Amino acid sequence: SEAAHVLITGAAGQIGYILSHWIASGELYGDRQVYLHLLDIPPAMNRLTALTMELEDCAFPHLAGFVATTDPKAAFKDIDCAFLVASMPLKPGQVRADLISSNSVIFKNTGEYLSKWAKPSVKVLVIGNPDNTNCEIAMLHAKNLKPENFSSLSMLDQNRAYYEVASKLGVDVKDVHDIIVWGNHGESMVADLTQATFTKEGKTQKVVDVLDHDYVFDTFFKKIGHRAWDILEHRGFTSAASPTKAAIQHMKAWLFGTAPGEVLSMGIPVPEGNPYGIKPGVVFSFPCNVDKEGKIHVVEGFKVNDWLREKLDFTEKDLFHEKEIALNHLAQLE
Amino acid sequence: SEAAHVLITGAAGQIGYILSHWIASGELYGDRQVYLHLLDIPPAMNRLTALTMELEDCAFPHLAGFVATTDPKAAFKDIDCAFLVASMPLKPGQVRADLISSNSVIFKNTGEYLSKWAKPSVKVLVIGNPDNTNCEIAMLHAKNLKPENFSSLSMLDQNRAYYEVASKLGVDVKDVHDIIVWGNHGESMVADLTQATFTKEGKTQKVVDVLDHDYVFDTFFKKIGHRAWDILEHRGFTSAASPTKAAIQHMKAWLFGTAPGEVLSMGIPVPEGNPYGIKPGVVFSFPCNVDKEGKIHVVEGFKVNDWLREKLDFTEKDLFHEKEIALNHLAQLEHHH
Repeated sequence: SEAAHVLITGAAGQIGYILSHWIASGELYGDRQVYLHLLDIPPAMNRLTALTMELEDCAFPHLAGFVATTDPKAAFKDIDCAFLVASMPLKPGQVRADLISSNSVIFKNTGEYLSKWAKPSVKVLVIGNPDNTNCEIAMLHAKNLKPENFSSLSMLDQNRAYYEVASKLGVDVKDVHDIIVWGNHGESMVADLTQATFTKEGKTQKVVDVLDHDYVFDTFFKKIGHRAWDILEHRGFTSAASPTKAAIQHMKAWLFGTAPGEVLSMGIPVPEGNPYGIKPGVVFSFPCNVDKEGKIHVVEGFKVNDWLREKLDFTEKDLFHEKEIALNHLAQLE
Repeated sequence: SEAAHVLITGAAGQIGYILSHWIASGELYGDRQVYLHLLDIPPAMNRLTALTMELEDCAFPHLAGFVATTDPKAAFKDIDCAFLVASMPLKPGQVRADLISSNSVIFKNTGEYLSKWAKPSVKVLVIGNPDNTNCEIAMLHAKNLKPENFSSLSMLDQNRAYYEVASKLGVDVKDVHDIIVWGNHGESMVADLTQATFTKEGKTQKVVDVLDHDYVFDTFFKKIGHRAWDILEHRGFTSAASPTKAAIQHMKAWLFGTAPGEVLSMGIPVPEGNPYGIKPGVVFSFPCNVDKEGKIHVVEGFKVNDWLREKLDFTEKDLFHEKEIALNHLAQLEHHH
């Protein structure tokens, strides 16, 4: 088999460091070799060199080679998949509208690089914040690609929710089922427990029937909402290993398909005729599975109660608003 | 199966951070669950809490549980294997003798903790430097354990050597064979290419019959000998992902066996019957394989030419000297009490 070419942007950063090694260890593509494309910006070149030296020093049998560069063409040329980790951070005194705007330029350019140089089959996983909107913008500016080529990462939030709920219930994570993260990141993200069940002492029950209302519809979302901050406070730096784990998990599912019964939250271009009443035109986290051909599908059969309907409508509205901010910013530049 | 209990010392550091996640992901023990004992010192506990929050946030199916602690009993109780990453760093102005000395105390204490609380079957992989001597000291002070419970990590150096030689020859690492790292770490380490073969375009040859003498017996060791320093130069911090990869690799081989034809350099208590003329009484890197029962064996049949004999003898002498320094330091402290 020919090596799979895998792009990681922001490669010199903490996520890039772990992600590149984990992929080079064989965990993503199985027996197939990987050829890493490692992109970062000019001031990061020494850290990038250091990364390459440690990759070399692992003598990884799955590593066919690597590009380590500041050059977009070399980074994007003939790639099979991409982890778009890099993004513009919020600068002091800026608000979310600024974050969306500054990143819209980056992701327009990235969409252009993808279309121009990547394989038409490239699977692009958008991680850098604001991910849903960055993904929409890249897709809109990738002329020779299609919606199937794009998704955004919501699995970190899903995994956080599963551990929180399992710990609250005093059961194993494997014994909790059908927790879903819908919509956007940020304030409007829907951490949905209304489908969720758990097993214990031979009984399967709904989480919402056992846990306190005050926990489910207040305390729980605050915990999920402040988790990253809490880690930053303790660590001195933002999360790295846990988003990396989720990123590989998402991409591996996207490459080979999901397991029987598995439901993975994934941000995708909204499918026309999805069963949950979401309007096409944004990238929206849905409960998904992936078939053996590597195609993502929204999982059918979940229920939308009044609470969930309102939450879904609110995050939908939020996504269309972010998109309008991004596109208006780009249009003003034109 | 009951979960395997795995100790990582210095767990809040970068190695512990990556190692804990890699192990929790299922890479070490396969389908079996793991329970992580994560030991560090009080000032590091907030960083350790951050680590455990990230472990939680991975929702790892293989992770049965964990304890983050500063307490030796909680850390060592009933463990199945240990990654001894923590060590005392070199202080400004110190020389290697002082590094050996400061660590002798730590590793005496650690050997005592292992003997007191770990399972009799515990596999202890010593990583923190100076690792061969730290390993010998821990073993000497682990009264209820045996030489078979202890080894030290030389696979980072082996992996460096494979990549360097493969790149020099313009082949893949899989097409190079029988590179060995013998003896101690530090200046006396023996990066041996005299056994090595490589296959290129269906032709198999000895590496030393193709590469220049100047490369093999000068340039090559200079690159391998200074590599750690060069990554610190570029990274601003010591290596982390690469020793972690080597550590998992060593422990996984030690637990479940090596593959056909596979030869892994491993620091082990010198076996009395070894075929390479090394004296018992230190921990020495040898070319090893591991059987399906998890027993390490020195690989027989390698050749010791005059060059290699001299290198082996020098690193042997070096190891006995480090041991003397460590035991003397401990003795002087006891005397002072």
